Amino acid sequence: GPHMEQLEGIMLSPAFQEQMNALMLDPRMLDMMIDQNPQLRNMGPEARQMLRPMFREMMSNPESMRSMMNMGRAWGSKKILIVESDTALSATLRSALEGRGFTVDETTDGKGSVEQIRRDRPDLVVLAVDLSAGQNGYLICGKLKKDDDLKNVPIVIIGNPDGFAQHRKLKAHADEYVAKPVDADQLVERAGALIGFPEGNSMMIALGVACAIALAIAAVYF
Amino acid sequence: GPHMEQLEGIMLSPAFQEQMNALMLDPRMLDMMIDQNPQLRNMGPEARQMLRPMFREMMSNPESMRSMMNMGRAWGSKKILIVESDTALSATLRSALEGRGFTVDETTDGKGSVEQIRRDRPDLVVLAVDLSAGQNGYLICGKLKKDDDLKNVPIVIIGNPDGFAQHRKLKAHADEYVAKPVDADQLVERAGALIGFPEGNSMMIALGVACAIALAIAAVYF
Repeated sequence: GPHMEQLEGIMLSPAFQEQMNALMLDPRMLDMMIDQNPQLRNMGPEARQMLRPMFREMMSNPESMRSMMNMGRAWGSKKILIVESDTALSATLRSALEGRGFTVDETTDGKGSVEQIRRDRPDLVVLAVDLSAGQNGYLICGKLKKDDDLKNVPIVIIGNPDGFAQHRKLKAHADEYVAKPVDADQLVERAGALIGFPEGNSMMIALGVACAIALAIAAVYF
Repeated sequence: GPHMEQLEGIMLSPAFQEQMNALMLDPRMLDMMIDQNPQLRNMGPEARQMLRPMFREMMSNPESMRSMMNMGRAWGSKKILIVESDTALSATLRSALEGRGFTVDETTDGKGSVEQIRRDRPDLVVLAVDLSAGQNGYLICGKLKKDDDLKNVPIVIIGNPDGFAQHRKLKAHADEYVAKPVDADQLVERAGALIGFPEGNSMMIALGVACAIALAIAAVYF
């Protein structure tokens, strides 16, 4: 899933260690951030005094940070469904999205796509205009945007741009439009704009769990 | 500095809240992550029982996460010095780097750039081959890579690629070479590969502070 190697690199880089050293050298900074949180502001002076020792221990072995980054990577996986009858293009787009950290499913079957989306509930749909067996990405897109359960699912249409402007003005329109021939990396960036990029989503979950842990300990012990 | 707007978007997104809901629904997963950390494994059942309540409180108002992300943004700035005599090019590259979140300084004075780097200790140097007053980026790069204090400062040379191959084989070589005319955006990503991207660095600091806080509280109370 998410590609955290560079982020793991940062955690071990000299610069990260020096920057955290600097940030915690004057405790006014951290005391202020701590005191912004009503639930943490009663943290006593003994605990604040252990902030620098605990960071030093943390950097000699940052299992705490690595533990939570791993949790986030595991739950920060977002899923993209590609509805595209051009198998070769669908496979190329899947590997690029997978190469960015996304989980990707694929289907040739325009007619079954709407109910498949309902069943599997992907985080984003890449939907080609020109599909097999007389199905059409514009038609499929109109069905999804008319459905109250599925209308908030982001759809990126890929296809001949001839019809984009007119389809965009419809009340049931796609969330984005990407012209064919599609350059996979551009598509990757558009998916990351609509939903998260996997590494940022993983760090957000890692931080959320770390905060929840600190708040739960505080709640019981202050 | 760092541009957190997408990251702040994620934290307020419905998907992030649902993913966090799912993650804490079965506490086996969270218990395992907690128990990986010797300093946290003795967290009592009362505190573990407050994990979902505190998370719910977190999502009603995520001041904890916001205050840590803001701390990280404030200390996640990394500084790039551009040594380039072409003022128009230096300005364009600076604004592209600043647009991605880096702090950027500029100079046309190659003669004094070595000592300026020593004084200011930037995290990365963009160094043009062709400079004014008979200075040369290859020569400057050789001075820096022979200096024990500054030889670990990453240098991205920009210029005529004619001399890249030969300079690369020298013992005092640059860390990266980018041909002129420079595509600013790819220069940006080369800087992000050598040092962090600012948003990832900021999230790393935010997670580090969160973990240090949780570990210090735990150290004092269990």
